[PDB]
Amino acid sequence: NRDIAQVVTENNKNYLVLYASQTGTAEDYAKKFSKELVAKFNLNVMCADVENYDFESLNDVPVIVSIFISTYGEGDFPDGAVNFEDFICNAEAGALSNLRYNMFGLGNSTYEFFNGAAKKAEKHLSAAGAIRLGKLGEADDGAGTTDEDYMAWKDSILEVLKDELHLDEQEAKFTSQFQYTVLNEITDSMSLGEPSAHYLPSHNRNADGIQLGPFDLSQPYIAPIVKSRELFSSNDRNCIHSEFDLSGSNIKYSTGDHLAVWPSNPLEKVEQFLSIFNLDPETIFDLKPLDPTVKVPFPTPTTIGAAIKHYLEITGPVSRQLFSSLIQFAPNADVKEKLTLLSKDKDQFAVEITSKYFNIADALKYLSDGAKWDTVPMQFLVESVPQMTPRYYSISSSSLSEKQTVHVTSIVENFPNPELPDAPPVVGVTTNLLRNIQLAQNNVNIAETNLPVHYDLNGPRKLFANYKLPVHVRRSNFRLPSNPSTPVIMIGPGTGVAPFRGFIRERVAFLESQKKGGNNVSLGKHILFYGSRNTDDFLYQDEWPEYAKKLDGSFEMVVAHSRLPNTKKVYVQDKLKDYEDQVFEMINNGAFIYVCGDAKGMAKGVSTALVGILSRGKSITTDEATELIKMLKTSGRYQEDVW
Ligand SMILES: Cc1cc2nc3c(=O)[nH]c(=O)nc-3n(C[C@H](O)[C@H](O)[C@H](O)COP(=O)(O)OP(=O)(O)OC[C@H]3O[C@@H](n4cnc5c(N)ncnc54)[C@H](O)[C@@H]3O)c2cc1C
Ligand SMILES: Cc1cc2nc3c(=O)[nH]c(=O)nc-3n(C[C@H](O)[C@H](O)[C@H](O)COP(=O)(O)O)c2cc1C
Repeated sequence: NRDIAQVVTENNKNYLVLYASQTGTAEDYAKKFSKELVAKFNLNVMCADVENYDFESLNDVPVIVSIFISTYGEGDFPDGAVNFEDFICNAEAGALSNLRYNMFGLGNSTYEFFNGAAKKAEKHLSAAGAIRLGKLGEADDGAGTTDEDYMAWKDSILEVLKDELHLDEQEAKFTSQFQYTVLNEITDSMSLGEPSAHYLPSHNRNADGIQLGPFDLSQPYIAPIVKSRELFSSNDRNCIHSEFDLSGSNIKYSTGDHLAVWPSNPLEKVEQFLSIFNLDPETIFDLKPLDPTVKVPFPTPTTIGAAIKHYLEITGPVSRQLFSSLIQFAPNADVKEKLTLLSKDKDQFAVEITSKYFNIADALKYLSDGAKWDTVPMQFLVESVPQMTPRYYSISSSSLSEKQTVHVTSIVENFPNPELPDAPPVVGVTTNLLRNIQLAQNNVNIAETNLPVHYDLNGPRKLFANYKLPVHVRRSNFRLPSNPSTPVIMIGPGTGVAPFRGFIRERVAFLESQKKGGNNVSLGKHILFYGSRNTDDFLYQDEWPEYAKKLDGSFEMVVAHSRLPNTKKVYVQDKLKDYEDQVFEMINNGAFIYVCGDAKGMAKGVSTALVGILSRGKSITTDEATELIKMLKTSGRYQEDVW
């Protein structure tokens, strides 16, 4: 049932691929690899989520295993794949003696513990007596080489497995794990885009009561945005403040948690995709698993349009592996040839597709000069194109003062193609989707706005009506000290200020209560290092002076602006060296350090910064201080909510 060694044997699998992914990236490649392992060897491969099974019987596995794991927290395994982490990190000496495995670890060198998950996992496996086969792969999203790094590790391991297994090669060739059987009569027992398959007509009374049941990746709660405003005084850039209403359900979130927003690709894009392949969005269809191991991607049956709009991540960078897997369905002989050369030349792919920021469709239109690919099966796509993942946003509202509502401040990703000037702006999906709503919620003449794409605000069967979207809440560790007296140091550049908006709202709804009688019992010094380009992207500028008051002399916000006219750039990490002594004191007083935001280089920087502050302050070596910081990160006094 949920037993590994048992599942593999009963199904006669001769190769087990395991993935421990959080945002589908590892699941994505784990699949590219597993599929290509049947593409050249036709091995019956079981590509499973290291989260659905139980690994007690791991050692009893009779095949060789591929592990695709990503890194989180501080060398942490993706959540809901902790069992695996425990087991592995626990199995004693020679406890996996029979295991033959090879591994690929996705990570981002801009965080400490680069590829820590997989580094650790292979440290234990070793000690557990298992035998690693090829070299240990490290994808580095930091430098944006993930894909090209996978390609490399891939080639290698493919060679190695060829030997170990004495496998004969063959020409590549796609094999569906399902049974694609077109249909005719759209039933209500099927899906038109409903996220989870519980939101099916044949399944809750539209006008019902307080929705229950655990809501999450498997079952998201359709919630309504009850408020939305723009946050930037800018002309180009824009950032949306959204207020979802979760009262209709029993979702109790904490301050510091995250919100997972399930999108639906742009309309201009879903179209560009259906076109190049010459697909009929209406084509109803269904997917039958060819065995208890293959799990159905999404709710089925369904129409092709719904799957391209609600199920398939069509937008985004193109994997060079997807080109190599297309030769089979080339449109014409001249294509099949270029598709090949490209699928083989690291550089040429960059040059002709990657550096130009094409999307699957954009890319293939390019190669064929508009020549349609009526040869690509849908089954192919449903297994060859990544599933759409919800995007996580730091919760900007306080649970204490906004228990029922969830705030989400999300900067819109939407920049000009740096290569093809005449080309459409590189847009993110969930961000603009929120904007289209925000714009439409307020009654703005979108036609006059600079919006880049347009979304089906109605949804499945007007399931998204009243500006709703699928959502759930991820419980995090990002928490404000227990003792309302402990000191607090917050560092959140731009977007990353969100967790501190909560922190303050929260620390205010509190001091408020204590004032309403209970006798306000002190309140530690809270410092917030914010930072943005200028005064047009200054998040919630208007709000801080208000909080500053209710907080007494306990609050203090230091600001830093980078893009400020005639002024030397300045980051929040700079203001730290500026305010070092005060910082150093707050720390010596037990303060808590919170670093949130997008750490392109903000994690290491801010870290290096606090190490500078400490080394200097304690008058010790730079390595010593560094250690000191690591000890805090380990204790929990230095928390990071960076992406
Ligand atoms: C724990 C966590 C917390 C977060 N908290 C916040 C928060 O509080 N606020 C916030 O604003 N964000 C936050 N994020 C980031 C957020 O989840 C998304 O990354 C962001 O909203 C981008 O969403 P999207 O839907 O536009 O992305 P996507 O559509 O996945 O796009 C990502 C980027 O790729 C570009 N792109 C699209 N297609 C291509 C292509 N073919 N080739 C190359 N580039 C392409 C886009 O234009 C965009 O810049 C957080 C992330 C995590 C993991
Ligand atoms: C919140 C967050 C924390 C991360 N922490 C680390 C880290 O400590 N070390 C590392 O090498 N990569 C880290 N990464 C990067 C991921 O390993 C990398 O982007 C990978 O592609 C994620 O794959 P997944 O989406 O399949 O999990 C982090 C990413 C996020 C979003």
